[PDB]
Amino acid sequence: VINTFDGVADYLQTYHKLPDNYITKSEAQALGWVASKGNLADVAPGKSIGGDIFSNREGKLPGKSGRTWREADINYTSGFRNSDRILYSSDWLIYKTTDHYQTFTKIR
Repeated sequence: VINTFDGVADYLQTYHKLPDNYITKSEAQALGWVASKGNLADVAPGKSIGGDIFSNREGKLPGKSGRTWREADINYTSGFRNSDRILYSSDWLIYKTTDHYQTFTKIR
């Protein structure tokens, strides 16, 4: 299962899409994911949330015309989601956060 910062960052930049273990918030919800129950690994075994558009309303990540940002959970295996996310742009810039979107650092 590819869910580490280096593994997913290297997959995105080579394959230009997330690996097969990622499903969106909406897709997980439809499968029965209930965030306050921390049951993602029960209803969608082996999957992590990812692929959703990240608004970047706050302007923390660098903006550019035509640039859209998406997010994916990293280091997830079971229980409640954690605070680790990879942020990737349509032009393939890659950032990480480990503090639940408070701060980001570039990783590619």
